[PDB]
Amino acid sequence: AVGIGAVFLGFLGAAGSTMGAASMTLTVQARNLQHLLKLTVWGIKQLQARVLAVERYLRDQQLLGIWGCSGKLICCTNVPWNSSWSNRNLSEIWDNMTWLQWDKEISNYTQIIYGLLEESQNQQEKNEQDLLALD
Amino acid sequence: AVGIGAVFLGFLGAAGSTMGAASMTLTVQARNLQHLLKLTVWGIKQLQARVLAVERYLRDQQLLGIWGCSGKLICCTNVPWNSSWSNRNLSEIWDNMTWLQWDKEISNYTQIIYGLLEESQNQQEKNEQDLLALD
Amino acid sequence: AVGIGAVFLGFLGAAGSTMGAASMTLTVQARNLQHLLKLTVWGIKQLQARVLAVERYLRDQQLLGIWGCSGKLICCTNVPWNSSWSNRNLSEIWDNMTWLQWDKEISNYTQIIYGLLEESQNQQEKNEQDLLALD
Amino acid sequence: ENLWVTVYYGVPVWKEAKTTLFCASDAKAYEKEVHNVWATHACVPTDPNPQEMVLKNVTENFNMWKNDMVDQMHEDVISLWDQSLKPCVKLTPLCVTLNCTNATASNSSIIEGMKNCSFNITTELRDKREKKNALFYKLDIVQLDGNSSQYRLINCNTSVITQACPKVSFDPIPIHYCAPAGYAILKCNNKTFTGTGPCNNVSTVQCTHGIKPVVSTQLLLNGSLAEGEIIIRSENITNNVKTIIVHLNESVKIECTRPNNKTRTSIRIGPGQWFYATGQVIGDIREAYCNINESKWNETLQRVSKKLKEYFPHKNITFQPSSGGDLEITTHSFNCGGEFFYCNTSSLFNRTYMANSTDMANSTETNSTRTITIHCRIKQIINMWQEVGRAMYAPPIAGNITCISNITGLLLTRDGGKNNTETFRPGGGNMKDNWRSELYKYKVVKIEPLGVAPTRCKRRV
Ligand SMILES: *[C@@H]1O[C@H](CO)[C@@H](O[C@@H]2O[C@H](CO)[C@@H](O[C@@H]3O[C@H](CO[C@H]4O[C@H](CO)[C@@H](O)[C@H](O)[C@@H]4O)[C@@H](O)[C@H](O[C@H]4O[C@H](CO)[C@@H](O)[C@H](O)[C@@H]4O)[C@@H]3O)[C@H](O)[C@H]2NC(C)=O)[C@H](O)[C@H]1NC(C)=O
Ligand SMILES: *[C@@H]1O[C@H](CO)[C@@H](O[C@@H]2O[C@H](CO)[C@@H](O[C@@H]3O[C@H](CO[C@H]4O[C@H](CO)[C@@H](O)[C@H](O)[C@@H]4O)[C@@H](O)[C@H](O[C@H]4O[C@H](CO)[C@@H](O)[C@H](O)[C@@H]4O)[C@@H]3O)[C@H](O)[C@H]2NC(C)=O)[C@H](O)[C@H]1NC(C)=O
Ligand SMILES: *[C@@H]1O[C@H](CO)[C@@H](O[C@@H]2O[C@H](CO)[C@@H](O[C@@H]3O[C@H](CO)[C@@H](O[C@@H]4O[C@H](CO)[C@@H](O)[C@H](O)[C@H]4NC(C)=O)[C@H](O)[C@@H]3O)[C@H](O)[C@H]2NC(C)=O)[C@H](O)[C@H]1NC(C)=O
Ligand SMILES: *[C@@H]1O[C@H](CO)[C@@H](O[C@@H]2O[C@H](CO)[C@@H](O[C@@H]3O[C@H](CO)[C@@H](O)[C@H](O)[C@@H]3O)[C@H](O)[C@H]2NC(C)=O)[C@H](O)[C@H]1NC(C)=O
Ligand SMILES: *[C@@H]1O[C@H](CO)[C@@H](O[C@@H]2O[C@H](CO)[C@@H](O[C@@H]3O[C@H](CO)[C@@H](O)[C@H](O)[C@@H]3O)[C@H](O)[C@H]2NC(C)=O)[C@H](O)[C@H]1NC(C)=O
Ligand SMILES: *[C@@H]1O[C@H](CO)[C@@H](O[C@@H]2O[C@H](CO)[C@@H](O[C@@H]3O[C@H](CO)[C@@H](O)[C@H](O)[C@@H]3O)[C@H](O)[C@H]2NC(C)=O)[C@H](O)[C@H]1NC(C)=O
Ligand SMILES: *[C@@H]1O[C@H](CO)[C@@H](O[C@@H]2O[C@H](CO)[C@@H](O[C@@H]3O[C@H](CO)[C@@H](O)[C@H](O)[C@@H]3O)[C@H](O)[C@H]2NC(C)=O)[C@H](O)[C@H]1NC(C)=O
Ligand SMILES: *[C@@H]1O[C@H](CO)[C@@H](O[C@@H]2O[C@H](CO)[C@@H](O)[C@H](O)[C@H]2NC(C)=O)[C@H](O)[C@H]1NC(C)=O
Ligand SMILES: *[C@@H]1O[C@H](CO)[C@@H](O)[C@H](O)[C@H]1NC(C)=O
Ligand SMILES: *[C@@H]1O[C@H](CO)[C@@H](O)[C@H](O)[C@H]1NC(C)=O
Ligand SMILES: *[C@@H]1O[C@H](CO)[C@@H](O)[C@H](O)[C@H]1NC(C)=O
Repeated sequence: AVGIGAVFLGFLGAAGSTMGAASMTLTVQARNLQHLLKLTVWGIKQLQARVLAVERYLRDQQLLGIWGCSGKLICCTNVPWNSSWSNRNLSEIWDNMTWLQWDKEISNYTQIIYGLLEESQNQQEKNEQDLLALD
Repeated sequence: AVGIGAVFLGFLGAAGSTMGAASMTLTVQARNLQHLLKLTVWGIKQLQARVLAVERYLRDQQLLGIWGCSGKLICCTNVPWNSSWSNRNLSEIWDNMTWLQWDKEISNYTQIIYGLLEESQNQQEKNEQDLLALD
Repeated sequence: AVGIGAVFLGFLGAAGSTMGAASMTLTVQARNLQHLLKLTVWGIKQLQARVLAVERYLRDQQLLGIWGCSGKLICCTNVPWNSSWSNRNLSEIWDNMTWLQWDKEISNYTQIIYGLLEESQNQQEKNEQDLLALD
Repeated sequence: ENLWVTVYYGVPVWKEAKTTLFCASDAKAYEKEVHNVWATHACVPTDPNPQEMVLKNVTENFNMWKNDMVDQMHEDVISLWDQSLKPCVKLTPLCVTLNCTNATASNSSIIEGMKNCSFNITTELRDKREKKNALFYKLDIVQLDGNSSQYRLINCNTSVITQACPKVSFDPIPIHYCAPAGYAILKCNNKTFTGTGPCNNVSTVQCTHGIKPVVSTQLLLNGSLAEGEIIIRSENITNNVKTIIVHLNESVKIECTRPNNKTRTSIRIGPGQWFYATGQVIGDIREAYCNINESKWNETLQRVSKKLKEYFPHKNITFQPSSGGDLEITTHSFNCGGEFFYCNTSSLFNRTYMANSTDMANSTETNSTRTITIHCRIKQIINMWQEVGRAMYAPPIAGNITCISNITGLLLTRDGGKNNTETFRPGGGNMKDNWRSELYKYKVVKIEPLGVAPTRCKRRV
């Protein structure tokens, strides 16, 4: 394919530009895409790492499937977000922080948010399914 | 990194016995996610299997795409269960049989069911042109 | 047994002669599914090959993903084609062209077309979500 | 107006994380010339390629004391000594006596207690055992029996008795650590090279450039040169006495070796074991006789008092010679791969420093050229690794050797720092703190490729 631009998958290079700006950069960063002896020994470890990267990427991709999202990079859901933890309002998020502070604004509640994404995705099938299950 | 559930993917072990509890909790059953020169060979051979297991997993993803169930974990389509399939009945399957039993019942019809899915998916695509063929 | 252009790229290396029926057959083709010391070195490059195939295939599927289709080995859009890149009658394309002719009578409009696909996709999925946005 | 949830993938974010890492290493410093050797083992050849992308507008937190890599490579590496634990010779697992007054060799040596000696109370008390003999210096004459002592083999009294025989290698190869996939290594830079708190010109790599082992009690050496002046590092520099380190512009040399010759008389001892009974008196007249280009030392202290004026205002300031205890605490340390040695930082380093509107009194000397000479000790029976019950009688090497070094930094402590003439000594620190050197440049992170935010877009149903 190509020589490594410092980072492989995850492709990190818009680092700490504005979150609002990052959405363009991100969508673009998608849109483009001993003689022989101990040096052949070494020739496993980086490949094993290449496989582990794929293992992580696929393991973590499966989660998006549970959230009902397909790598369609802007998946949205009528779980509300409802302000009261960092409260900033829209521009006051996306024009200020890096994502490398949005984590320090919010981690933790994440472990409930995954559940909101699960049970809401199950609701967005159930709440049609039960109206078909009238007969 | 992580342990094993029969296989490093697919994660058999929560067998559930009754298909009822197993299906009604299927989400959590994955959402929980010479000195040493011969260490070359003792990396190579399981690496081969490890890679080819991901290739097996991709065969599965191909079928799921073929049925229009990409990234889904429970899925359905148009096709009816049209009467002649064993009559074991909803209220008389899950509560009194196991996944291994259900295969040992159902093994006859597999390719036929798969073909019925294939046909129905391919029809469901063009059926929308009954409304949308305005030009 | 499994389909083969490469070990799973291009699900038959041999083309079905004709951009009509061969396209339908491809979906069904996807549906049907010393000596030792330097030999432990020979066991590298085929590994690299299988890994590269996965790498390419996933980059490819990501481009389909941003275009708002996945799996779907044929997929439809809402992008127009304004009657001016060869205009060969559609049966005559299907019946008289291989893709290895559309490769020459058409092609290198590709970048523009990829643009149209992406831009339309994003703008469309925003339209519905914008029409839904009011509260 | 209202909001809803949305999720993104490829989001630029990471978090700091403990992990193992895997190592690149020199491609030829080991080869088929060294079968099964521990330096030949495990970690891979060298990578020429470490790229970067800039953190434009973007900065990150660091703390060299907190970082786990010190443990990561304090682990792995010491297993060389675990591989080196060869068995005791049949003659000496017990505390044998030895008999001599002058040497068994043709003379006792020109300097100190080198009075070589036979084993005598030796298992069977038999010629096959008592004919065998050892090189002497110092700890080897320790008292056993009464007056007119038959001297103690001291190595018996500790949990491991062993020798790392001369086939073993100790070459300080540059390792080049790289983090596993999805982890990444971040490199701090600015002229403000402090190594804790925020950092501005922070930078990205797949792997570090080469960094090398070192084995010093007081003066760090033979490695990573500084960026263009001198600097000091501490956990909490406000502290009374907790360990301080100093990093140097210009590698001042140490100009000496101890070339006192003893011949290659190794023996296939006892039941077919091996021992290194080096004898004869050709080249016996020789000593360490150590020297330094004084001005190239003097510059550091005379600058350092200004640096210390920023940390401890207006006071007269002082160094004194190194703290007491064993010779090791009393000294700077090395072995060439030939003899274990310990120079007198407990005589040297004795200077006061004026710090008013000063133009005087900050040095050893001023305006002479001249250089200096210094004197230093040897210890041939060693608690070979500190903080373990392991000890060795060292195997010697003939003639002069290709050895000398130059100094990258000081290991330091602020002993007595509650009164004017504000006081310091060379030495202190964990044995670990050798490996603080350069590692202040780095931290290790794990990538987290997805995240969640509010939006105006209400999803389809
Ligand atoms: C570590 O290693 C470095 C590099 O080997 C050593 O040298 C540094 O070298 C630079 C360049 O020569 C030194 O900077 C120079 O300092 C001179 C003295 O400055 C004092 O006196 C002047 C009047 O002469 C005062 O104005 C000033 O405030 C100071 O009190 C200056 O004479 C030099 O001026 C030149 O540069 C300027 C700036 O670009 C030009 O405009 C002028 O025309 C002129 O050409 C110059 O600034 C520097 O001092 C050295 N660094 C240090 C920290 O010493 C180090 O010496 C060595 N050791 C240490 C401890 O770092
Ligand atoms: C700091 O960095 C310096 C510079 O690299 C190191 O000193 C060099 O060390 C290497 C490796 O030993 C020397 O190169 C080779 O040494 C062999 C002799 O080994 C003895 O010396 C080492 C210590 O250096 C002992 O550990 C060991 O037990 C042995 O007693 C020679 O056989 C090699 O010979 C080849 O080169 C010579 C010319 O040098 C030719 O005449 C020969 O024909 C042959 O081609 C080789 O010399 C190197 O010489 C050392 N240089 C200096 C300036 O000392 C330090 O070890 C390192 N560490 C510290 C803490 O300072
Ligand atoms: C303390 O020990 C360290 C480590 O041994 C010493 O570090 C550095 O040592 C070198 C060589 O003694 C000094 O001299 C310069 O070295 C470079 C690199 O060799 C030379 O540049 C070019 O290098 C290539 C490849 O080697 C060569 O083909 C070229 O011919 C050569 N020259 C040119 C013009 O291209 C350069 O000419 C110098 O010879 C370094 O100065 C020194 N490092 C630093 C940062 O100073 C260190 O010298 C030593 N100090 C003391 C007092 O003992
Ligand atoms: C995310 O969750 C944690 C709690 O799980 C939030 O608080 C952090 O919790 C740790 C452990 O309790 C705190 O450390 C401890 O603090 C006490 C009191 O200062 C000290 O005595 C202990 O020795 C220990 O250091 C930590 O300080 C605390 N952090 C903060 C900033 O409050 C955390 O705040 C949550 N994240 C956010 C952004 O809300
Ligand atoms: C499809 O299901 C059948 C039954 O579960 C699987 O076994 C085969 O079944 C037939 C019909 O019973 C057997 O033929 C004959 O059946 C009569 C009545 O049972 C019996 O008296 C005869 O002796 C004879 O068995 C057939 O022999 C049997 N096959 C075997 C190897 O025992 C069949 O294998 C399933 N096929 C698939 C693809 O799932
Ligand atoms: C890509 O689309 C262009 C039209 O947009 C197709 O034609 C272009 O035609 C000119 C004139 O023939 C090419 O210039 C030169 O022509 C001579 C003679 O044919 C040839 O020897 C030169 O090597 C050069 O091709 C022009 O390059 C060509 N454009 C491109 C990008 O090839 C063209 O047929 C389409 N090509 C493909 C590969 O789809
Ligand atoms: C200890 O180190 C000092 C400082 O390096 C040595 O003294 C002086 O060193 C400088 C270079 O740093 C010498 O300068 C050179 O002199 C020649 C003419 O002799 C000239 O052509 C060059 O352009 C350069 O200026 C200087 O001569 C030297 N002075 C003296 C009196 O030695 C000192 O030699 C070192 N001593 C030892 C034993 O290491
Ligand atoms: C030279 O080395 C000796 C060790 O062989 C140093 O020994 C002691 O060191 C401490 C710390 O400096 C002093 O408090 C002791 O008084 C020293 N004891 C003796 C017997 O000297 C010694 O300090 C060094 N020589 C000099 C002159 O300082
Ligand atoms: C949203 O509502 C929950 C309760 O449903 C509340 O705990 C939380 O603080 C609110 N704010 C955010 C940003 O989640
Ligand atoms: C469904 O209909 C087919 C004919 O279309 C018939 O052969 C079959 O027995 C029916 N039942 C099932 C469950 O396939
Ligand atoms: C469509 O028209 C545009 C100009 O509007 C032209 O560039 C393009 O070549 C035409 N062809 C097709 C099939 O879109």
